[PDB]
Amino acid sequence: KGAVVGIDLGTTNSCVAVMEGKQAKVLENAEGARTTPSVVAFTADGERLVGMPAKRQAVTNPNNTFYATKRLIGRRYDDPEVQKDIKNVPFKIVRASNGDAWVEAHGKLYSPSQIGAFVLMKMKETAENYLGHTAKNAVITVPAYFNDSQRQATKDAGQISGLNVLRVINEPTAAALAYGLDKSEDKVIAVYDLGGGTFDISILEIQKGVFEVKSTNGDTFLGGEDFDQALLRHIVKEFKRETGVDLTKDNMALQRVREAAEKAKCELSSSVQTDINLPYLTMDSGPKHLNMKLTRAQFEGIVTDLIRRTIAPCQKAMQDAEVSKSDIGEVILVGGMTRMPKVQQTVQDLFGRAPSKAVNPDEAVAIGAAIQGGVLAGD
Ligand SMILES: C#CCNc1ncnc2c1ncn2[C@H]1O[C@H](COP(=O)(O)OP(=O)(O)O)[C@@H](O)[C@H]1O
Ligand SMILES: [Mg+2]
Repeated sequence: KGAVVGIDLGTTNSCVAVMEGKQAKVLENAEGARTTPSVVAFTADGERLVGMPAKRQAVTNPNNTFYATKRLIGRRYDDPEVQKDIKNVPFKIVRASNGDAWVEAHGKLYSPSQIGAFVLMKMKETAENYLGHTAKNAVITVPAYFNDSQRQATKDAGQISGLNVLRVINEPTAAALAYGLDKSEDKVIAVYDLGGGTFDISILEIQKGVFEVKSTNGDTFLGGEDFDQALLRHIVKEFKRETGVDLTKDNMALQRVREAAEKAKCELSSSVQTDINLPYLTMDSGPKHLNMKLTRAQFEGIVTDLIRRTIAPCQKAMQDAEVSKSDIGEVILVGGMTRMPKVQQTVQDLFGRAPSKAVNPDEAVAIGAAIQGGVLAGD
């Protein structure tokens, strides 16, 4: 019947694709972007913002901007992960009536499934533009370590947006599907997944097309957003030095700096030097214009410990898989952050092999979701 959309409901960003003919097609939203920030915010008047609009005010509206709620979905408030999330995020996380971990803004409570549903709502609108009719059936990916309550709460997010979630599949298997590993006779796979919010490493074994997850590790609090924050703190400090003006108390300026830091980071994936240029950042004797040259080497030095924190979970995951570098047939990169050359060289060093880059790492999981969806559609 109707095509089945595949949605990567991501910690930081989300992506939707659908089978068109013999290949999956990634769909772009109304803003022209092929991914959508998994961000939901409520302004002082109570209007709701989703995606890029919410992201663009995250720093000036920290109390009422929900982000990385995938860290809460399907979790009890007393889960140590939730308590760790409370220490790391500024919006209010609260204990629901059933002891579940919920969020709160302006006196109103929301479950993480409701926040996810708002994101999925947007994913659905994006898909329906392309399809020309209502999207009924959905395949949504989840991390391999998600337990039953976390899978169920992701399905319920889908239902809230009107989607019949025909199946939930693990993100590293979805990515492997995007790479055609579905027909592998005997092959061990490493899936290195550095997203905007979280880091995952998974060791998969494929035998006659059967996927087994042999080990899982990572750091739920290591993502590209931390690379951006570390570049922000370095910018704030160099500014306080050259000008004597301290930006930390200036959320309007910090929002500009966070935007600049993420832009600069991404340019350095492709060139060795980039310019941070923020005219009239502060009007402190007169205006002060921020203008810094940032090199790849400097940025690599600023984020060194962040990249290195991916090494020990990977070695741990090979130990738990009773696998060695030699036994790993292929390493696949997932997440935007793996676009960074130093990250790719760190992956190379870990697994003794050039990682595969054949599939856009931002989009591989959504693509695999769509492939699974086409299978379910019989096509
Ligand atoms: C070549 C080149 C330049 N291209 C890039 N260079 C560095 N970073 C990039 C990036 N294009 C996206 N990014 C992102 O990586 C994180 C989100 O990735 P993500 O997988 O979608 O997040 P989630 O899975 O958690 O939802 C986020 O920091 C953002 O900079
Ligand atoms: Mg990712």
